[PDB]
Amino acid sequence: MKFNPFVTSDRSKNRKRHFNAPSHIRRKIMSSPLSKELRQKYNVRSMPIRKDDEVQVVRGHYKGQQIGKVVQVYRKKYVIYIERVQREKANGTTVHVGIHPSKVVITRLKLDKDRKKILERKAKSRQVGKEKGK
Amino acid sequence: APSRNGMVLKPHFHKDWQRRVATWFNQPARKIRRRKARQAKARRIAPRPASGPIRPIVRCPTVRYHTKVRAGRGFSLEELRVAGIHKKVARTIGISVDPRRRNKSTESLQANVQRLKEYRSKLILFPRKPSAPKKGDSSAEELKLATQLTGPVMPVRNVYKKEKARVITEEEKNFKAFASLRMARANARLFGIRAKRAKEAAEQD
Amino acid sequence: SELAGHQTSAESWGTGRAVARIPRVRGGGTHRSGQGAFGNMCRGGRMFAPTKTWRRWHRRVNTTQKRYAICSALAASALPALVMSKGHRIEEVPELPLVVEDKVEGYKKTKEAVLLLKKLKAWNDIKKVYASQRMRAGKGKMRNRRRIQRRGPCIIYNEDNGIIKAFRNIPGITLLNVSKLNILKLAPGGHVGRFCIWTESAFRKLDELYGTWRKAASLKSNYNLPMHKMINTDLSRILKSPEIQRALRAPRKKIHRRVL
RNA sequence: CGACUCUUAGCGGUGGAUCACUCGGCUCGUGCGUCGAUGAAGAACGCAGCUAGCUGCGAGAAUUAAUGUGAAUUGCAGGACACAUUGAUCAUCGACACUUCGAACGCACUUGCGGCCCCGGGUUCCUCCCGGGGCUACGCCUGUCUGAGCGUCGCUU
RNA sequence: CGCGACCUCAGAUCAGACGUGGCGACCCGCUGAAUUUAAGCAUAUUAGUCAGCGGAGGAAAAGAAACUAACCAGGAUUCCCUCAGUAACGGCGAGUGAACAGGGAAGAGCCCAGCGCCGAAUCCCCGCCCCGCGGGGCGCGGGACAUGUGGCGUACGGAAGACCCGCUCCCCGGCGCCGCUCGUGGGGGGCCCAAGUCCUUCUGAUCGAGGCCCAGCCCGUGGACGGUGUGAGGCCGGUAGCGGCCCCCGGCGCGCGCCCGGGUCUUCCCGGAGUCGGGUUGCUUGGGAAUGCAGCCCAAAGCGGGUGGUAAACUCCAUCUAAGGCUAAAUACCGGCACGAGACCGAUAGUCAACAAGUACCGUAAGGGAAAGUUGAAAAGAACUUUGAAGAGAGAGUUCAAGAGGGCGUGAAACCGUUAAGAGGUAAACGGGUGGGGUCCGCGCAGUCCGCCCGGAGGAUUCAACCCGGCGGCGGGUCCGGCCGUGUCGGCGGCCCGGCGGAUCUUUCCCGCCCCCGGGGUCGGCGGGGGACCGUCCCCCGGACCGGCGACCGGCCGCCGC
RNA sequence: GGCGACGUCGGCUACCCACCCGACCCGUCUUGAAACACGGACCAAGGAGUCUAACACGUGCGCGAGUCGGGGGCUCGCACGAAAGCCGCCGUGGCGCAAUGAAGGUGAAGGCCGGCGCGCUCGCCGGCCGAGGUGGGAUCCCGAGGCCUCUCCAGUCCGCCGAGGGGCACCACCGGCCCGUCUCGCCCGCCGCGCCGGGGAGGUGGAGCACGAGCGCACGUGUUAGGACCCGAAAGAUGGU
RNA sequence: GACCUGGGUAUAGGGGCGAAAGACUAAUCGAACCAUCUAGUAGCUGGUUCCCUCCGAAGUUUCCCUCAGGAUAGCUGGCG
RNA sequence: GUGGAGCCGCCGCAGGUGCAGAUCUUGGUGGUAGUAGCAAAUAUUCAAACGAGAACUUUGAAGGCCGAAGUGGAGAAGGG
Ligand SMILES: [Mg+2]
Ligand SMILES: [Mg+2]
Ligand SMILES: [Mg+2]
Ligand SMILES: [Mg+2]
Ligand SMILES: [Mg+2]
Ligand SMILES: [Mg+2]
Ligand SMILES: [Mg+2]
Ligand SMILES: [Mg+2]
Repeated sequence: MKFNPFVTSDRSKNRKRHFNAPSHIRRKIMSSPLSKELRQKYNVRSMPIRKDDEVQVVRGHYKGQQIGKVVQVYRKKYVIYIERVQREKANGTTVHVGIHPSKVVITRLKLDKDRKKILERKAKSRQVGKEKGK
Repeated sequence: APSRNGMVLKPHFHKDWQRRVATWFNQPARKIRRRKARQAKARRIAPRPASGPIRPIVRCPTVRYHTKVRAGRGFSLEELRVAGIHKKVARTIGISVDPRRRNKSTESLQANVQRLKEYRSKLILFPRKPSAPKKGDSSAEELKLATQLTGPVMPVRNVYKKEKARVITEEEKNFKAFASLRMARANARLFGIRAKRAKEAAEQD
Repeated sequence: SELAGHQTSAESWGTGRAVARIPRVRGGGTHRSGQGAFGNMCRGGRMFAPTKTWRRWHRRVNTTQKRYAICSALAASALPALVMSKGHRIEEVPELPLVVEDKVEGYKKTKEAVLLLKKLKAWNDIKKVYASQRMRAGKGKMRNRRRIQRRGPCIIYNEDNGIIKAFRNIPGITLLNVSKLNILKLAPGGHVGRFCIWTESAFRKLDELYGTWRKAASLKSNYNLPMHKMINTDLSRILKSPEIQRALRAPRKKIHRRVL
């Protein structure tokens, strides 16, 4: 149950901040779960998705057994595009259908200077919580 | 416009009363607001007693209320004289002072001198550095609490006498009548007239 | 309604001109130029007798009826006919004023809370609340209450030592102090007989908080438990008693229908 | 018989009721309670590669800097991927900037006409010669400078 | 003639500052109606409100008695409950209408002119330096203010000065730093539990089922929201005196600076004027032989003056000290900035405005002022072929669905087109009664009884009858063991290592005192405590009953399943 | 007891039609409307007795000579909690428990017995009880008598019972009591002897007493003040263009 | 010709201007137009939304600036 | 049958609580009705061209009007 008197609970005021979010809040909200090989190894539950991570889709019309890199991240439409999943138009020009990143499993990340530091900080914040369990 | 047997009423609503309406919707929220202002003040004066200074014993004025005893505003500046504490030092030790107060009874005087010496009795001051003028040892085995509540010495204590049981004696069961009141009331309203009739009788010569 | 809904110029046309005598907006140009303005008939007008915020919202009940209703609600939580006829499946449960020891008040982890209700055989009411995880019918969903739920057992204690932390995640369950009881929590819906789990130190304060009939209560200044209009209350015993049927005449069990 | 009309029904129109939805109101409560001559509020006009409105801005104009954040923006193109440079984007916002009108301030309001001082080029200029800059409203306070009086005197003539 | 000092005045683009205007919900000062009510209408009411004008501030105004009272007296202001719809006002009609007691919220008090004392001991501006940040203070030096009166002590609750008496050396601001903080100071950013398990439904699942004896996992985390439909575990978040990061505060302790207080006695000093008050006038008030305010004329006193609610004269008594000033909190807040919520409204509703809304549009202007939400999970927004000049079609295609085709969810009525059936000179429609036709349903159609018991005809299985073993139940019994309920008592037991209560008692108990002759006297008592007694609720045997919806064992009776 | 197949049996509604009979168009004011009275072309959506304060009576609930925290306070900082619970030397206060008079002010208990002052139309002391009496009065109590297979012996039961008794509430009447006034009269008391105080007997005025019934809360109805069931003027005023 | 006319300018609402018609003052004039007081008042017209069951009127008395309205008694219903 | 995400029964609670009317409010649609109408200022004709398509466009030819106080040539205010 929510106990803080400074955070909302209404449908109208959570739907307003979700569709009118700034684009740096909006990458925190387009997060994605990791695989079982990768959260046994980095011990972190989920990450915000970025440009070159490779993904298998877990729900929808396209499901499973196709690892593929993502290629474009519409934050305006809350939608990622993946290099393999596409759709033929009437014209004959195939274009990417877009899917939502909570319907998505990262199977290999993209590591730079900053993605290392974020995984390191999201991990250390868990074994502090394991030390409350005395 | 009226009807059969009812009241004849004068409702005072012939004025623009809907712009001046007061709704007590904040009255829960002002009760928890003025609780927090008591709590945040009680720890700001942290060792000092809550509800501030000691107040005097005061008898209420009227025929309706002069049987009862009430907390007052402050001590009359002659109690502080007789109890022996300075008037500009009284309010800094925790004694409410009212300089416009008269005591025209000795009985009401000495009850607040005794009230004030009993306060100074069970008071413990704190030094700045432990030099202690007119002050003794460590703070009364650390003063048994920190802060008192709703009065230093419980200001009402409106007490009544024992007067156990007497034997109905002679001339107590005989005289003091209703006629004692009716002769007293006519002696009040004819006192000024008769003393005029004494002056007329003495100028006969 | 926010203010006047009369923030609009409108006077009647009054005279002939073959339209009804409702006030019309002034001017021209716009669509809102001769339309009928304020009155409880009109699109855009003012509602009949607009609600005022100084309607009397809050009601008084005097204290010896609030205490009457909360002595009447505990006594019905101790009858198995009444507490099962409200919905709580108390079929597998032991002795019906369920009290437990005072160790439960110092639980802090809700795994110690779930198996207590399984070992008291009171978990099956909680599993009935999980089946009543419906969503709201009607327009109450956009007024932010979308999920309806059943009330389950209530646990009444004293000296909170963590009992409020172990139970507040379990759905449909309620905690209340044995000092400060609530008729809104003991009789949900106005109906009597909610299933309650007690504690030793809670169950022993009721004799000093409401008193018996012989001594008045000590934690309430001038309260003694209310008197009883009936002593014997099962009239299948009273009317079958020898004193009554010695005095009764005879039953007249014929019919005597209409003779043609 | 065939049309015309009438009443039912099937289907199609015309129309936008109904129900379902809700980034809006409305009410109550809480914390705070802050504009301006250092140019407010308000108004005008201008600003995008393709831009009319709205929204955001001010010739640094759909924003600069700084700090946080850490790869997008996106209707279409274009160009920087570099992030062990300074790093896209977004938020924040303390540094800089902020056209004209407006209490609106040189006088006018007709983008009208000035007046002093300084700086660049022409008469190497004082005397109504192009450009840039600064100053130039009214009331009023303390002080300073100038000085009015057959106002009150003093020494002198 | 001139020179100089001042006094009254002028000028400056003089040096440095200040005021203007906006908002105006709440607050202050003015000013001010009429609708309306009186069943008419003049006073009255509306209403000292609306509109007009001027000033603020986060609050404002008010505020430390020229008070209330009338008795055992209270003691600044504001606010709340009461006083109270009361005293009072009113064509005494309609109507209007306070205050003091009392209980609370909050609580805080002070300053000057005068009166005298002190060698003007005071302040402003500029010049350079001791020392400084983010600049203002003590110092050094002139130019001013000022004796027509700056500063010190001083205030009506008294004050000062001098004797004598008994004590004491303190406080404030800046400066680093160290330690906290009561929901746990505030601001900002970035993080922290657990199914995407198996089968299955679907366009797509967030559905349906399932998880050994640890209850499939998490839970201080089952608020909410996006997610291809209904999600504690997919993802924000939520929970947590949860962590870590940067920034900003309230107060320890080194150097400034500032430093005699009290008591008694004596001597001396002591207060606001065109104001009070009065007369008259107009408004205001519940204020009535005038509550307040104002104009005008008259105009004070100093044992004085105001007030004491019926004008007036005498008298006694009470009470305060006016015509100068400041002041926190409790209180108000329909405007602003940020929020949280709801038994509220759901696109003709809710703000005029859910949308490019105070916009489009209208009026010379003041001003008036709308209408207008929804394809889909995703544009996947219909390539291509063919008819036509195109709009528009016929195919094809996408989609769960175009029977969702760019104001496209659902798609009502009025109204129209067409099809099918029926009918038609008393406009139509209607009520009662049948008949005929059509659509549809039901049975299934010259084929509908369903269960019970009995005697039959062959077929197949196994209790029962009765007894033995058995656990469980019902009922009744000496109420045996346990049990209580009502009075009646005692052990006064636990009352002093027992609770509650008492306008019971005890001047022989106890704590400071009051009354008369350092003491004595109960010499009469005050407030506080102690234990005695009554009325109730706790333990043991005694007694009366009842075994009550309080029960277990024992033996009996008859059920019962194995 | 009988009769009937693959198109026949049974069935009814907002189906259509036909015939007989009956039948004027509603709402509305009105003595009277089918009216040559008014409103109504059609359809959808909207659309009119509300709240608040006061009072009255009815009803339900709690307590009851009382009653009620509404205003404050307390509780740990909790979503729900703008709730709930608590106070009690927080009951101040409101309403009720006492009326009456303009006010000064005064302020609701009688009956039976015995004795004596001229038992003198007037009275005084003491005991005993203690809200009077009369007439009706639900209910209750007593009840002679009576009621069953053979006659004399006895106890619960039961029903009928003429009559008698105690009489609730309420109604009518008589008597009394308190406060105001009026007539008539005498006596008594002394914080001090008076242009003092108190008492009596009769008649009257009062929203009174005569063994209390109120309070708080809820609901319903009625009336009133507020925009007041909804819509409607000709106006008046204020400030502006 | 007391002529016709443009632009400039002045006068404003119980006011203006009028060779006078109560003419004209922005299609408005025997008192403009805008906004507010304001949802002003009406004994007067119009309307007043579901079903069934039971009971069921009055248009008369007396007073009123009363006569299209009230108050009062009668008539009614509801509760006992 | 259409539709594509919510909904109802019971016991209590609470109302912005049910329409045929108000010359009601707003929106939509009829009948009248393919009707009234497209009649003030004399007037059109032939051929051609471009075009899917010509009573109206253009071009030539004829016939007419305005007739110099103009249906001609330029301006002011106004428009933008
Ligand atoms: Mg909201
Ligand atoms: Mg619904
Ligand atoms: Mg259709
Ligand atoms: Mg301000
Ligand atoms: Mg920048
Ligand atoms: Mg220049
Ligand atoms: Mg619409
Ligand atoms: Mg009719």
